[PDB]
Amino acid sequence: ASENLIWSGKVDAKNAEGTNTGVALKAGEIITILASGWARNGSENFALTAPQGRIPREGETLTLRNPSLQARLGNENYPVGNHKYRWSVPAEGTLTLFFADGKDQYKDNAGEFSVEVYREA
Amino acid sequence: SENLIWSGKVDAKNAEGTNTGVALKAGEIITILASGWARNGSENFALTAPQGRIPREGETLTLRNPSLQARLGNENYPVGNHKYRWSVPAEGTLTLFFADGKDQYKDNAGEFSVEVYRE
Ligand SMILES: [Ca+2]
Ligand SMILES: [Ca+2]
Repeated sequence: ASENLIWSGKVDAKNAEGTNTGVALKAGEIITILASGWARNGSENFALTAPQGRIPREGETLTLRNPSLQARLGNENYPVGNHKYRWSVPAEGTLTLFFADGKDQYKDNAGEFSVEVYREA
Repeated sequence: SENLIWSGKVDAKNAEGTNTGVALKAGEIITILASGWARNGSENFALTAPQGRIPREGETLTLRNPSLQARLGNENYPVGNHKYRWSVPAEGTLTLFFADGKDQYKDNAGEFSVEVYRE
């Protein structure tokens, strides 16, 4: 457990508002976000995601699509995915982490991501 | 990214893994980050991320065996999506590999993109 850990918690796939980490960031600080876990964005068997986004479907390429884990800071969204390494924070605000899904389509989701946030020098 | 010491692919069909050529000594601290989709079989079921295989129908959403692992000093270590600030436990060269059953790699597909950083 590295001593520069500043937050460790969960992001619920069903929560449109995301998790308020309570980490008050200032522009220019450098942080690292790391994530893992399985979340479903629907009831169908193919409706699975990791922090890095949804799984390839029938006949698709094994490539990454839009990340499912994102950060919200100052009313703007930033991709996170499995990891955002040495991110120079662009604005002052409190960090929120959220699962990306369509407006009013969150409540058939399932699962959670485990996310860690570290302060970097 | 200034401290990036290696970047490359880990092919899911390669039982020997990727020899990164990164020579490590005990005590050194590295960070390993990974992403991507790979198949460990022919079926729709048989999909993995660095954090291991996908849950199947009726299964809980738990993380299972990490598909991306590291070999160093004759021991294997889980990596998954990320191994942050790892204090290298033994001298040697870093190998990164996709975890599958012996003699079961031929029906795999895809690769993980991996970055390795010096801390
Ligand atoms: Ca949904
Ligand atoms: Ca296989």
